[PDB]
Amino acid sequence: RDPKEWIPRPPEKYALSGHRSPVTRVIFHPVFSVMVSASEDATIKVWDYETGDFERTLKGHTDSVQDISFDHSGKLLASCSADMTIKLWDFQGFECIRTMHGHDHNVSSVAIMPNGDHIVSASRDKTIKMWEVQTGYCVKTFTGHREWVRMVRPNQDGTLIASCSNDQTVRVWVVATKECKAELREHEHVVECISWAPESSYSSISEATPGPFLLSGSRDKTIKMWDVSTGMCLMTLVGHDNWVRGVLFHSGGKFILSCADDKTLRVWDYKNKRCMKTLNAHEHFVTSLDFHKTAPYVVTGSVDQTVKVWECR
Amino acid sequence: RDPKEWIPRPPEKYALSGHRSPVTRVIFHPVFSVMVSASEDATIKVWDYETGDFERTLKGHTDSVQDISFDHSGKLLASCSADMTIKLWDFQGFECIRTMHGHDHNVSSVAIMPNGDHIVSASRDKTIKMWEVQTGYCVKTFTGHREWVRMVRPNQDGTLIASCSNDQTVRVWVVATKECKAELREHEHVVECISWAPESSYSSISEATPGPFLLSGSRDKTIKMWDVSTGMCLMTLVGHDNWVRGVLFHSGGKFILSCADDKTLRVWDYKNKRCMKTLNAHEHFVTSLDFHKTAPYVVTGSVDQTVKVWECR
Amino acid sequence: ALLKSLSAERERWEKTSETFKNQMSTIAGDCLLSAAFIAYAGYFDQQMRQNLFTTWSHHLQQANIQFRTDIARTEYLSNADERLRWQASSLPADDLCTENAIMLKRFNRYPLIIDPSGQATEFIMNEYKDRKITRTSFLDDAFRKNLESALRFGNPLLVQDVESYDPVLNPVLNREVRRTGGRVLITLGDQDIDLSPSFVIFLSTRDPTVEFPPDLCSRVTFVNFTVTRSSLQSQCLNEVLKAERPDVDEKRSDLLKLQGEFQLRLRQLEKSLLQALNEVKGRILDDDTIITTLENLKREAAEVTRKVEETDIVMQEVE
Amino acid sequence: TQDTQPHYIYSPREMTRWVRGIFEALRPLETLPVEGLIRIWAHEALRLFQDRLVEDEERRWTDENIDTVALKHFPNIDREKAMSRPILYSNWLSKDYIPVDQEELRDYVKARLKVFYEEELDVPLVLFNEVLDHVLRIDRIFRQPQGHLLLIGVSGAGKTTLSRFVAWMNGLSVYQIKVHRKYTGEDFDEDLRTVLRRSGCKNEKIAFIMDESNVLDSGFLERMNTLLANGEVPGLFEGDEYATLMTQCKEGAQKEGLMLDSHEELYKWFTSQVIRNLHVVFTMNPSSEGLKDRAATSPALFNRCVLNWFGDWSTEALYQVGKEFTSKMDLEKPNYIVPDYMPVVYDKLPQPPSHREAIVNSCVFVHQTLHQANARLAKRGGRTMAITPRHYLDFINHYANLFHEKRSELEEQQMHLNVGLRKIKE
Ligand SMILES: Nc1ncnc2c1ncn2[C@@H]1O[C@H](COP(=O)(O)OP(=O)(O)O)[C@@H](O)[C@H]1O
Repeated sequence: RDPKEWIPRPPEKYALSGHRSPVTRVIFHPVFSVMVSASEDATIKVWDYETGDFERTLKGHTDSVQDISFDHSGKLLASCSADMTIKLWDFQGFECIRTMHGHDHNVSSVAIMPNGDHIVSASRDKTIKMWEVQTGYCVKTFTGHREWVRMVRPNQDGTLIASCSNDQTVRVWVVATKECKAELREHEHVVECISWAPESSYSSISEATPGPFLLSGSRDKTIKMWDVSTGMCLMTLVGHDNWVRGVLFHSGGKFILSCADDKTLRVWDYKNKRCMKTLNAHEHFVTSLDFHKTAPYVVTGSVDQTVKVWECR
Repeated sequence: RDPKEWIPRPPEKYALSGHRSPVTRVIFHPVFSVMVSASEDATIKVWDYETGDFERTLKGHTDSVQDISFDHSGKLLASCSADMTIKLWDFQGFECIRTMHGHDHNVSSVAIMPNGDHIVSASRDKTIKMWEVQTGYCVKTFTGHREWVRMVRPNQDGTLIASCSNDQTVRVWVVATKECKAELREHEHVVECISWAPESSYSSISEATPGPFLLSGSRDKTIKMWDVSTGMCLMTLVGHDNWVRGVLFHSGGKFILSCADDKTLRVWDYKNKRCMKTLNAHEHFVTSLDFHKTAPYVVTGSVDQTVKVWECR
Repeated sequence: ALLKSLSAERERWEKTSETFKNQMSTIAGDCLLSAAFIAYAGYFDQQMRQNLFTTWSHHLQQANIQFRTDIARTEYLSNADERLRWQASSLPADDLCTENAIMLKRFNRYPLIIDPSGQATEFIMNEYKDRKITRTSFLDDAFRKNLESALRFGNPLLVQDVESYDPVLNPVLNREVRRTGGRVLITLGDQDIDLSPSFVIFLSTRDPTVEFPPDLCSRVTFVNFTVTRSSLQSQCLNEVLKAERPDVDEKRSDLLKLQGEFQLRLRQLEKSLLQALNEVKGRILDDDTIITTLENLKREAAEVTRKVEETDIVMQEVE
Repeated sequence: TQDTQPHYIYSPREMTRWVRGIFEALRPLETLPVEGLIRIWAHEALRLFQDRLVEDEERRWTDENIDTVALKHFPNIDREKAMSRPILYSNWLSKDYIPVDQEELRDYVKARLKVFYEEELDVPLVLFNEVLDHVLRIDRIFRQPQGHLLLIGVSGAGKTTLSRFVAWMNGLSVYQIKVHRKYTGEDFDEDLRTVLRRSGCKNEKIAFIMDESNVLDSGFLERMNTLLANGEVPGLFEGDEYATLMTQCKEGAQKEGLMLDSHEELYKWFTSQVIRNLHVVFTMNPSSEGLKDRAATSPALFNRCVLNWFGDWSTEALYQVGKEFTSKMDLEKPNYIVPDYMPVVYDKLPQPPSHREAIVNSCVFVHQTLHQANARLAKRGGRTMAITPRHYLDFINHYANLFHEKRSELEEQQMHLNVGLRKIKE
């Protein structure tokens, strides 16, 4: 069918087990029909979502890995952990590349903007470091956060960088001028996860009420979508009964997928602002989700030592 | 336009990727619009060339699948991989039906005659085994080569089969008399690819200079047209800069399609002895090609793990 | 009580955690020296081995590459358990034969042992006893059939009399291997023989003064079992004790064995305690398996306390 | 001259080879400028006047002489366009013998080696400029008729592997005599008659690879001398084997279409087929006495054979193979302080060198100091054992294995300790 209405349906497609510890972050590969998972036992396991078979494990970390990230080329792997380091992995040899240092606190987020030249790193040390790929040296350094930086995500064009911390704000920055172009104090609690609106979602958000747009999910019982042109909250999504943990956009740029601590996978809409399908996912709290850009697969990552894949119809 | 003047044009319509390993062979489906590719990772991926999107993945082998072929109806698929196995598949359910064992070494290619009740296969054990599709049994075994046989291929009525091997010979075998009809040796290096004259080209070759006519391409950067009856070559076509891996006719019976390891796709007219177009296919070696009987589409697998679709204009 | 018992482990665990950051930086240089020694210093005697190691260490110091200079080049490669197993299987206790056993265990090209004393032959026979090893010679008539049997069956083989080298082993030693999909196939003479993965071959020599052609010198690894001053001194001292003071010698042997067993059991304590406290899967204050670990820890504290009197009596015997 | 080395003989045969090399380089090319003419003149000059040399000083003298002679006899010319560093020519990337560049040549050779590993030899190979030059030289010799090779180099340098790769890619069929104990002249003659039957009657290309260690008698070298010089061995086929050879040769002539009768013209055609089809590659180790002995006992090996002096791997070769093998492992320290003494053993080292550059230079130094220690031990009076690039490859593989093993053990123990301390903190 058309990919504009791809919602996961009960029950799950594949129930993948084999993790000793809670699973932190799950992502899909751009070109290969394979996917990796990051857990709290200092391992990065890789699974084939098409057939549900275990491929191999990636053990080079000495502490729990928090976040992982790919690039557009699909050859370099990013991974940040609590061992004050981030590690690069290549997908042709499946081996360590560079061990990097420079953060004296736990690093909770890692990403690579699509140029494939440098890495962002959000850590507890109230700063974000700019580290390189081909060398592995610090060149630039973000400064201005005064609490634990939770999640960092670069915009699709790469000229804008967004970070959310625990001080009830989501301060976005500029990669070149080193300046926070829009800071606002409206959240009531800690903001957890952020995501970026694609080109397809740009026109949808424009006609809902130009761009770019931003979305943040926070512990204040509210999920809200941000705007950088006005620096104001455009709408607020309410209806989850617990702590929100993961949220993401759809491939067609019209739907929304979110997960919270009430064991729910609640899909919503902006035209009507009510949930047409609330689906139970796990027995314990839910951490992260991922939806494939070109495939109808939703993967659920949770702290229950089990990762599940769901099929979209 | 006219299938007489179907010629591919740059650039490609779609750049289909997703294989974890080099692509060996690509063929077209006769009835329903499917382009199915074989690779070095035991994955026979099914693609749709009409809209250029991924369709399904069929994993039945344990080692690199080499060549695939169809029947007269297109509902049966056969494949051969380095694990000494031939596998017969269907398209009404996309399910493996019967595995086929008995060869000593790597099976190199398989082919099904248009009657559909028998399948031939050439391997590294210097033999061609005459199988049957009904009960998965070997009727008998052809013998008489000296080295590894590259691929085998039958004629239109299924009574003459030809095969190319590493011993610089191309032997035609009679399915009726079980004996080699006219073995000819003229290529200086290893012959790799062969093809047969279509039903609507005998007059074209006769005017350029009955039959039957047999093509043969080798690694000495040459392509030769051979007449099976007279046991002598017609002429040698030069022009490739590296090893020739595939040769194929045209729907109009007037053109020759051939791809080589010189990272180009070349389409030639044999009337005036010369090459008429040199199409830059990939950034790596081109392994195979196939030509649609009723559509202006050409698919070319390669080593860089991409399958490209060209429109014949 | 639990915390008072476990502070003795915490006080060193935190120290090793701090040391790990520095130990990450010496890995490259230390492994460079170890690999150079294990692939290069085989044929040479003790003085030349030490000269080569000193030259490499001086170059690494001059090139500002940090290497762990307070470790033994054999203690870095050998574990205590495998050292105990080698000493049980008739290996001499000196560093030279320990390095030779290290090279025999960690070989890449198939080794060529040179043991005029005959110690390495019996060491290999005792070590590869579980796997069915077979002795043969290049001059033996039943050599090709035995080699075919070993290659087919995946059984270790020791070939004596390498002075009369039989050159059919060139594909085996060069590892010219054709991969039949998942199968492994190698040519040998006039037949194609299935090469099992669990197949090793050792070439033996009973004469130090043998000149080898450079092709064999390239194809095999030399493991020279020479005689050193410390080894001969220890052997003669042990023989003098056996002849003159038999009670002292036998109780020294018994106490050495007991000390080895005690150190083995202490290492077993450390491994068991670390793996048990690693997999508590909950609060340690709310379980009885933690009390079992405490009982194990106190019993092994008692035995590591009782090891001291064995150390004292060993000290009086050695003086 | 001949007193420096016994194989340093020069003759108008080399001028004839030079002229014909330029001839088939200009035969199908049909559009070339004077820059290209000078370039092919220089390339054939290098291939004919530099392969047999032993010392890098002599090789540098030859390169300087080519540059200065071309400059002197060709004024107002583009020196940079005419002569450059690689000066490589190949016919693999195109049907015509055209110049190629090192990067595309290396990519093509790596892809061809990936194809080649599956078919004959599944042993990995590392690419560098000497390997590229050697495979081009062996291909150039294999293309021409009656092309015989004499590769001079230390054992374990890869001579027969490069020859096998070139022979496989050129359609040659590799043949080795498979020597063992009790291998006599009768067995050698049986092997020679089998390979001669395959090369003449069956009309197939054969790269008759053989080694100095495979020579067990003077009859071996006498037969090789006669076969290299004449393309025939009189007295090899006697008795019923002569009749069998005549029947097979008549069958082969019938198969290839030529009408032959009697025995004289049949044997002459068989000799022509052996000349056109059988290639002999002879590999030995360099020696002051052995080279002179082979020059005395087999003039065909120094007259009818093209001599290539591989020698030992250079420091540049050792540096590149070490860098390529140690590229998949993490070796970079950002806080690395370059020492001011700068102990360098490979010239043209990047300045300032990084950590991996420094330790690969250290590996090259380790090989060099083993060379020096072996020389000192030999000079003292004790017996010595020759050192090979196989030892360097073994050392770099052991470096990789030990690095991975120690890193894995350290990370596992650190992770166990960290979880233990976290639980005791809880
Ligand atoms: N360029 C290279 N890169 C990597 N390995 C090589 C190279 N050349 C040779 N080797 C290794 O060295 C060995 C040389 O074997 P061989 O050619 O039989 O020795 P020789 O050169 O004495 O004939 C091969 O097994 C191969 O693995």
